[PDB]
Amino acid sequence: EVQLVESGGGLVQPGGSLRLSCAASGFNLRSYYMHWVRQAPGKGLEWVASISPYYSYTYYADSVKGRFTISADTSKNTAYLQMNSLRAEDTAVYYCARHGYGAMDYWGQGTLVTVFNQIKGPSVFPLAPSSKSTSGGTAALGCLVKDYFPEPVTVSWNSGALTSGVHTFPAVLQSSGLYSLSSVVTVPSSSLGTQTYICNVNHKPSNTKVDKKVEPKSC
Amino acid sequence: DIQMTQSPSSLSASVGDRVTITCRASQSVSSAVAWYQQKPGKAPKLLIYSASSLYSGVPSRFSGSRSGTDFTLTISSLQPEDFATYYCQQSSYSLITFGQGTKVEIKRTVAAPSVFIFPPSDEQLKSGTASVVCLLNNFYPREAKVSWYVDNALQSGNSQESVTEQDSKDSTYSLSSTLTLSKADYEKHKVYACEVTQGTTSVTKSFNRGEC
Ligand SMILES: [Cl-]
Ligand SMILES: [Cl-]
Ligand SMILES: [Cl-]
Ligand SMILES: [N+]
Ligand code: NA
Ligand code: NA
Ligand code: NA
Ligand code: NA
Ligand code: NA
Repeated sequence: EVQLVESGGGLVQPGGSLRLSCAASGFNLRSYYMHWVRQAPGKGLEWVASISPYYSYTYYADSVKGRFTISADTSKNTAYLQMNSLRAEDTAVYYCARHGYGAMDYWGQGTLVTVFNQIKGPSVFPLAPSSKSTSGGTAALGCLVKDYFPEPVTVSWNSGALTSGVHTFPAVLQSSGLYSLSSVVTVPSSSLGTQTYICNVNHKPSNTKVDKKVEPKSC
Repeated sequence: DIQMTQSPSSLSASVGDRVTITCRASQSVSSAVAWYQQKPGKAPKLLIYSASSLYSGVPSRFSGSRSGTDFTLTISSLQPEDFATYYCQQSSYSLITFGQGTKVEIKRTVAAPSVFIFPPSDEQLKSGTASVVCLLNNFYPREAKVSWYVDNALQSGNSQESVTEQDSKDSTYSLSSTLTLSKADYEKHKVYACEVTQGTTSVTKSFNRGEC
């Protein structure tokens, strides 16, 4: 069975370098064209580079010409993308893919490349449950996760014990150049004040975790 | 150079519906056009190649065609595993271009949101900024007008929205709108209100600064 496994993505600063690998199995890439295609978060597919069999001709998107180099080591059955002079616009999931029929018939799982010019851990503020909460009905509460960089943060509730009714919103890049998001959950109003609700916010880029107990605001 | 203009950017359909997605080339191009399907977190999957050839394993409800410089992907009878994002690809010599994608979402019946407003925390205020959050929980359709009023004055340019993908269980959306003010502006005003409009109904949730 044809398999492609990418590796090598990670965090890097502008002007930095990264080398991605694409390990092929189930076929010999010496007989095929291979491609790198990337996908910025929330956006569409963009072709990056291609390499031909036998002659090893290389082809590149205009925006990466002269900074990226595609190559292959047929003895390791592996393709590579050497990425130098990285810039913010290069942030993306990078796929390697095999050519077929003027298209791409097998794809790897992708590896994430995040170009970052700052590292800042989040501030976490309560979205406190309304005192007007409908008794016998449902109340909403949450955590506002503000001013972090780069992506991502993960949010859980009660260390993963609370999952039903949770909505963690896609992050928004603010005009400040920092991300924010909110995570909310609906619960029975009758549980407010006697059931503990804690949001667990992890930001691995800054090695920061915040746990915030969200209580009704005292009056 | 070559551009593939894909339309529509998104559409809602029901199981059994006939779905048409179009990519318009900016100039004359070869028929080396492929279609992919992609689900969240997953790699694309090849559906069609050479504009109209079905890739093996792909069920026969998928087909592709070409007219002039218009390429079309058709799903004859939409099935539940077909809700996804679709992309066209054009190859001309070495240059490979993709359309910007089409998200195919599921139709369901109308559902009004539960609306909640959240004042800024006292802890945030001491930083000098105030975030006011309005939540629209589990509603359909996605289109909604969310307006902020501060002492009955309509706000513009100081709020942003975020929306979840369709829920896997109930096919609804949820949406947040966050109004961002300086602490000084926040403490100058009293009534904060989020007004949510869909069709013939508006729901406004408010609070008075200081009152609990
Ligand atoms: Cl070359
Ligand atoms: Cl749960
Ligand atoms: Cl304004
Ligand atoms: N006021
Ligand atoms: Na991706
Ligand atoms: Na709050
Ligand atoms: Na996220
Ligand atoms: Na408690
Ligand atoms: Na789209």
